[PDB]
Amino acid sequence: AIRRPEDFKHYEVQLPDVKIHYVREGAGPTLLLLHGWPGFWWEWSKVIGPLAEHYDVIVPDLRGFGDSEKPDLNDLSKYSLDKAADDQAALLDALGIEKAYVVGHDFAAIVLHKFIRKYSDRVIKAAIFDPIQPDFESWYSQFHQLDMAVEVVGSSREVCKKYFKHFFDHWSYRDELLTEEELEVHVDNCMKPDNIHGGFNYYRANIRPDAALWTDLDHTMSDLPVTMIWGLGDTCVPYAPLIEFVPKYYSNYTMETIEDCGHFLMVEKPEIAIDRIKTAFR
Ligand SMILES: [K+]
Repeated sequence: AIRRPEDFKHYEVQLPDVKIHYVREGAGPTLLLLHGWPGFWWEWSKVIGPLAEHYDVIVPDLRGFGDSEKPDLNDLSKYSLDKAADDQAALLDALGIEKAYVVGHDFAAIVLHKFIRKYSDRVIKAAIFDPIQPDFESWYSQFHQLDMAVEVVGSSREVCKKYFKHFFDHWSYRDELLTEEELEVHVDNCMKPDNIHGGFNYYRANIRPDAALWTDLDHTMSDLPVTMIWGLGDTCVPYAPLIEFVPKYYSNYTMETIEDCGHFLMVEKPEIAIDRIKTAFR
């Protein structure tokens, strides 16, 4: 089951705006896999290998996450999802890739929504995985606004581990998402300098009342074939609004719920993730 971080081929590029760390492997049309919160590129570890047999898989850490650069922690303009979408275009440019299949998970589903519109000519087909977090202005989005939260959650591995374990588990259909080993890999990443704060900044910069999460361009319609897939979750029914609003911004799409699966499709149901992607992206 586990394929540790060191077991992949790593890279780091200086983009005009930020330094991005990514993992890459495989051959064929390019496949950009984008993570969300909590986590980093590694959440895709179970699915990279299999997908690499048919695609040139690229899995970067979003700015503010993993080994990617954590811009000025006090400058929230550098933590907007708009910047993360620009970073994807910049990455493809640096790697001389004209078009790519893109898969956005959680926060990255928003990045993808932005990207397919701002860089429509750079995407072949896209897929959105679990764009909505379970308990939503949520208690944690508010908690993440506090510096006290950064100071507490990052006070020790013990604490950091308990905190993130809650989200991994609570947001999953089954009782425990990760093995002790896998959870430890996430704690290793979380404890890296500025990673706790960098992740919380995504809430501070984008999930706020006065925060402008959507642009004029985001309101436009997309004919691009998009594949929406999310798990029934630990419960059911907060995805109702999405189901109603999607047709207002997407003309070419599909939706699917995965029974007995939570927020981390690529983690809880690897096989399903791989299957859905292989069928849609061809
Ligand atoms: K659960």
